[PDB]
Amino acid sequence: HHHKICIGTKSRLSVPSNKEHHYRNLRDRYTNCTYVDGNLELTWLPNENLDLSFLDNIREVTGYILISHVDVKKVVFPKLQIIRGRTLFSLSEEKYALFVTYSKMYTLEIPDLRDVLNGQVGFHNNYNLCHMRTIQWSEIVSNGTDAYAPERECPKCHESCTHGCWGEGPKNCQKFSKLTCSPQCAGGRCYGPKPRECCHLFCAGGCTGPTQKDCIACKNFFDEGVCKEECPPMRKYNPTTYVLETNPEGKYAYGATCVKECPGHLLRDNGACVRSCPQDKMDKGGECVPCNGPCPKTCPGVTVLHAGNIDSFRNCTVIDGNIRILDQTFSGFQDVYANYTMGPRYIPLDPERLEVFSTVKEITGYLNIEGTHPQFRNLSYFRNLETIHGRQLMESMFAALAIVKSSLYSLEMRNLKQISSGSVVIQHNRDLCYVSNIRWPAIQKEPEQKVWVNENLRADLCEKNGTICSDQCNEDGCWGAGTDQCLNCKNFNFNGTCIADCGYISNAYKFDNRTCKICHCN
Amino acid sequence: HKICIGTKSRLSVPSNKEHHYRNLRDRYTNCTYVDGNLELTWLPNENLDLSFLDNIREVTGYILISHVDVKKVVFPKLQIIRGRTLFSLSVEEEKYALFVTYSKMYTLEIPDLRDVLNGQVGFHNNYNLCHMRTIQWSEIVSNGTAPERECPKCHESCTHGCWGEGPKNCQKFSKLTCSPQCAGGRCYGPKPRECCHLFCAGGCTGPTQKDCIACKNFFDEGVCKEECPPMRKYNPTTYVLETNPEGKYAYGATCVKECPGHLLRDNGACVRSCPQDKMDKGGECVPCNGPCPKTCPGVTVLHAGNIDSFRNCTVIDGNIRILDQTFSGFQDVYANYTMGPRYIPLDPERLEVFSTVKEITGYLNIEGTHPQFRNLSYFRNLETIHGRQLMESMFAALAIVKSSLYSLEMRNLKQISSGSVVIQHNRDLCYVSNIRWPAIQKEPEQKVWVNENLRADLCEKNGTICSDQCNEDGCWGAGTDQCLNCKNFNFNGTCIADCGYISNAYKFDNRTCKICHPECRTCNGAGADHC
Amino acid sequence: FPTYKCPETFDAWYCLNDAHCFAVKIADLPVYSCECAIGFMGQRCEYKEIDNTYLPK
Amino acid sequence: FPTYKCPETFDAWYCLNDAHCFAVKIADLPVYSCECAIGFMGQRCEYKEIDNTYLPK
Ligand SMILES: *[C@@H]1O[C@H](CO)[C@@H](O[C@@H]2O[C@H](CO)[C@@H](O[C@@H]3O[C@H](CO[C@@H]4O[C@H](CO)[C@@H](O)[C@H](O)[C@@H]4O)[C@@H](O)[C@H](O[C@@H]4O[C@H](CO)[C@@H](O[C@@H]5O[C@H](CO)[C@@H](O)[C@H](O)[C@@H]5O)[C@H](O)[C@@H]4O)[C@@H]3O)[C@H](O)[C@H]2NC(C)=O)[C@H](O)[C@H]1NC(C)=O
Ligand SMILES: *[C@@H]1O[C@H](CO)[C@@H](O[C@@H]2O[C@H](CO)[C@@H](O[C@@H]3O[C@H](CO)[C@@H](O)[C@H](O[C@@H]4O[C@H](CO)[C@@H](O)[C@H](O)[C@@H]4O)[C@@H]3O)[C@H](O)[C@H]2NC(C)=O)[C@H](O)[C@H]1NC(C)=O
Ligand SMILES: *[C@@H]1O[C@H](CO)[C@@H](O[C@@H]2O[C@H](CO)[C@@H](O)[C@H](O)[C@H]2NC(C)=O)[C@H](O)[C@H]1NC(C)=O
Ligand SMILES: *[C@@H]1O[C@H](CO)[C@@H](O)[C@H](O)[C@H]1NC(C)=O
Ligand SMILES: *[C@@H]1O[C@H](CO)[C@@H](O)[C@H](O)[C@H]1NC(C)=O
Ligand SMILES: *[C@@H]1O[C@H](CO)[C@@H](O)[C@H](O)[C@H]1NC(C)=O
Repeated sequence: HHHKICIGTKSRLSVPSNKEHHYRNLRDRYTNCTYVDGNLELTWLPNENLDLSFLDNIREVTGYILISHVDVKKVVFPKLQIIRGRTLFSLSEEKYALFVTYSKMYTLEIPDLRDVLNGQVGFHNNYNLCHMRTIQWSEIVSNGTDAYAPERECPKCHESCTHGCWGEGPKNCQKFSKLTCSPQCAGGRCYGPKPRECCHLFCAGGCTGPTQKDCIACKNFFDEGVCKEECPPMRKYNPTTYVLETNPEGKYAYGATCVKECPGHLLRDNGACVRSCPQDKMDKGGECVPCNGPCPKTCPGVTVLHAGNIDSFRNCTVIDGNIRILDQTFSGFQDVYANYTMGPRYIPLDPERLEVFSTVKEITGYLNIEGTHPQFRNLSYFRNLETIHGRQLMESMFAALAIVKSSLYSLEMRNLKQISSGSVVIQHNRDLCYVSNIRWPAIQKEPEQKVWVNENLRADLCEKNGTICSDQCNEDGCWGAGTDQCLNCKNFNFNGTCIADCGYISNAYKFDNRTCKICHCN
Repeated sequence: HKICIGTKSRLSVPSNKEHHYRNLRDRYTNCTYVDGNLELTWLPNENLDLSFLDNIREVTGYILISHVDVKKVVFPKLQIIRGRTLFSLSVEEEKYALFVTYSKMYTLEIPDLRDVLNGQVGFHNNYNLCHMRTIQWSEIVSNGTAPERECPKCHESCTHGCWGEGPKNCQKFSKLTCSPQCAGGRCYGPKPRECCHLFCAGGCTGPTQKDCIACKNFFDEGVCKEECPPMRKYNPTTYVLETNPEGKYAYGATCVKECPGHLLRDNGACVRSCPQDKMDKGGECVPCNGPCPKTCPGVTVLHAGNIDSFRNCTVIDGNIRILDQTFSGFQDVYANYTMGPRYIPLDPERLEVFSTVKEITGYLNIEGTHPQFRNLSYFRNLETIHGRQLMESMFAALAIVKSSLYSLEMRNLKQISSGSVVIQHNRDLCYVSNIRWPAIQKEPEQKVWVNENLRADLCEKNGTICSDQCNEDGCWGAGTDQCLNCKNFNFNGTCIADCGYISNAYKFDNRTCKICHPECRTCNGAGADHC
Repeated sequence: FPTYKCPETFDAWYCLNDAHCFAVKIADLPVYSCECAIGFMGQRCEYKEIDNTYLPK
Repeated sequence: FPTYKCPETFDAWYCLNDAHCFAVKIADLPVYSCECAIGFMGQRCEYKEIDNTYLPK
């Protein structure tokens, strides 16, 4: 539950090549969303006609809000009330929870923004933007600080408005919970001006009554409408019996939220919800469980694969992160640090070096392949890859598997039985063959997961060449030419390959109509 | 700050009521914090002193007051009743943290009482009691008259009700007297923002976690905490558990950096036993590789009905109590006070079940009496009594009281990890006064009580004394295999003077001889060809 | 303080080690409790009393 | 939205795939962005761009 959770974006102040694609992305990400886990960054919307109704249901942002180069006449956050600022946006010193630059909007309307829990508010170079100076940010900003002129003539605030307004009308008056209080409750927010009308110290922003059950938001943990110092533990210690009992009323901690189950992008581990799993712990069914014996070698993923980090994947059985294989992976590239300082140049590497991923069985993030090289033809380096968890996804189309503009001729990764919680995008691979005929729902876990297979090599041109599925695979498809490459087999399945009858291949007993097995028969 | 152990006999009493008074006076005198239920019953005679109530500040279980006829019952310093054990008349009915009944007292004065944390309050059929109707129990209890006597109004000073007659007896308020911004806690002033941290029980003298009277959950560094500082600390910003250098183990309302050692360690806490998922492995409760080895839960009393469960057990989780009723058999009672199934008398021969037992995590209690129950050789392979749970106000890890025992015979008992030895009034038992118990006990702070057993002189004349091969540490029995420590040489759990006697024995060490290899008679060393 | 005899089944079998069953009705409910013989305590008189007068060794 | 050029030392290496480097200072603080060539996106335009306009299969 949690109504509707979103993942924010990290890619900040970065300019997109296509503006239509970029709008389509933000619309897909934020529609029906109520709670954005991460940063909500609204960048490069130049068209005034664009519909920003995806912001309509957003109520809370855990990270920061960045609004840059938005030219739409009216930017409106109808339901947003809380910006937590757990992560903050700052340039290469000051750190912001709300930051608006180079935007040509006439009005920015957040009529129900009550509290900014961490970081500052900042406005810069917004020539048509107005009313922001009538706001009095000391009320909204948690610390209690005054935070950061237009060209146009600006309409006076509606008569109803006591002090300030976000825009035109009486529904755009700024509400006050902190400054209109009796001194009798220093360090809190009131629902009225009288001395008894103060609110619980746990409240954030506003509040309806005096109890912790009455807050708009919680300065600490939010458990299903109630604010509390701590989340009810999954295991609670018993002082009398000296035993750590299992708690029937237990809940998992997810950020500043208390939840019964945990979001698909996180694993539950010891009463909390973590993205990664401990060194002495095994991922199993979305829970960090103890591994039987030695723990399977889990090494971290990388933002871009290169010569500097390829060795670090030696003997890895699980990759916790993503793999991006780009033209740069084979070409080698000039790295950079956030300092803006020049980084190391990675010695070009050839595709044969990718045999490192041979031991890899699982990738917890997404697998992305956009690299081109004459020798980089199949993707058999991941022939032991079993599942791609979509715990993190690409920014566009929520892709868990994205093969775009690669120099591939076949996939060749059998054993890949499951892409859980993602979409598959395979487009514009001039010579990629089998992708067109694989029915990807068979691999995918939920029918709601989408697939996009476009612009590859014609299925007919693949036929003419003969690079099709073996006459032993069912209608599901295959990863490549081979007999061991079928997704599923319409006849008998033996070892990794598929035969017509267990009569062929000498000794093999048929303990199933769909499978045969090897002997030392009946 | 003295601790005392509460009883749980309910309305039951010793036949001798003067003895019963002296029993109570012994138990609760100079006591500050009673662990368990305080049961103040059957004081039928006025003028009993009742001074042992003077120092009581906290009661973890319930308080039961029944059949006490002393005119004025005062708890001068009682401030919280935790009610972690509750009193009931029938399983279906209310459970009480405080219950006074059939009592002839004029006034029950518990001024200074602030909090009843769990359970309800009850008064039934006490004829002279007064002012309880004037008290607001909604103030004291979290959730949950007709005296036929003209009773004085509360003092003019009291704005509400009272406990007794004085201005000192006015009921003071810290819960209902509050602002509403504090639902769930107690205020130290009537203003909003003048409320105390939800982490503490009873009253409080300021807003911070240090300004608390009693600690609701855990007390650490003089500051009240709901949860003891985690070993792995969660980060809400980047969703990951970080390892905590400041992490402390939970140890029953206190927060310690290292566990007592006799206890196990479950991830966050010092524990007695691991749950079915996990198992003992070193100091920790590590989860099992494949299957978890059959656990063996201790029993409240050992009888013919439950003895079979202990078959083929190595570690007894819990304790072993063999009582008179064990051997004589008895009728069981279901929790809903209807008669259960009757158990046949247990034959001491059946205790052989415990011969496989090596460890006892709780305490060992032997009180049972039987003509054939002469020794304790059923526990001959028992090597350690952990004492993670102790018995009575004596704090006993091993208690042998009025048993029919003649000798102990527990050869392998090397250690008592925590708690005391108490062995008394065993009219036939020998050896026990000559056993140097400190040797077996893990820490020298641990105590021993050895009294009223068969006199050492009378054991000597019988010749039921230690071998000549045992040192000054004493012995469990008469035999050569029963010495706590060998005086000289040790051969297969047997104490010998010289390895040359056993023929097949070679001198492995200055205090050890080992049996020769199956091959030959006499060896110069330890091996097959060595002959 | 009136006290009555326990039901036959309780009178005979409830209290152990040569104790005597007594019954009281409190809040219209029957409560069965007992007088223990010298040296016993507990609810069903099942535990042997320990002397606390002796000093430790 | 008037933008000036980034240092020629910086221009040569930073932006990738024929991307245009452009710099804007905000309150005297030089922030360097990177205008991408068609079909490329990223902070430095290092990743190829995916077409999200096709219908799902
Ligand atoms: C056996 O297997 C082999 C090896 O895999 C197959 O050979 C491959 O065949 C494919 C398909 O024909 C071929 O890729 C096509 O290349 C053509 C022409 O080559 C390019 O010419 C370009 C301009 O003259 C130039 O830019 C390049 O440098 C090449 O020399 C190309 O037109 C196709 O590209 C298009 O992709 C576009 C992107 O969306 C699409 O755009 C359309 O273009 C139309 C024509 O211009 C236009 O009318 C439309 O309006 C639209 O804009 C369109 O869908 C095209 O697909 C292909 O990329 C590979 O080069 C070739 N591989 C090798 C190694 O030679 C072989 O086909 C197969 N079987 C048989 C029987 O041969
Ligand atoms: C050889 O082994 C015999 C069996 O173990 C042993 O006989 C026992 O001796 C004890 C002590 O004399 C007997 O216990 C006493 O019984 C009488 C009879 O009513 C009591 O008066 C007496 O009262 C107590 O005295 C205790 C000792 O100081 C004291 O703790 C109490 O407070 C109380 O006043 C004792 O209880 C026991 O019945 C005998 N058992 C048997 C089976 O006969 C022999 O003494 C021993 N030595 C020799 C030389 O034979
Ligand atoms: C300790 O007492 C036990 C019984 O509790 C004795 O063992 C039994 O002794 C009788 C001899 O009268 C035999 O009838 C049984 O067959 C014995 N059973 C076993 C299992 O040994 C034992 O003799 C006593 N041991 C010592 C050292 O005194
Ligand atoms: C896979 O790729 C390698 C290296 O490019 C090549 O040698 C091999 O023939 C390919 N296998 C298949 C089945 O196409
Ligand atoms: C506690 O009572 C004992 C007797 O039980 C007495 O000797 C002692 O003086 C008392 N302790 C204190 C500190 O008053
Ligand atoms: C409670 O008593 C009834 C008889 O009245 C009996 O049948 C039942 O077994 C008892 N309850 C339990 C849980 O054993």
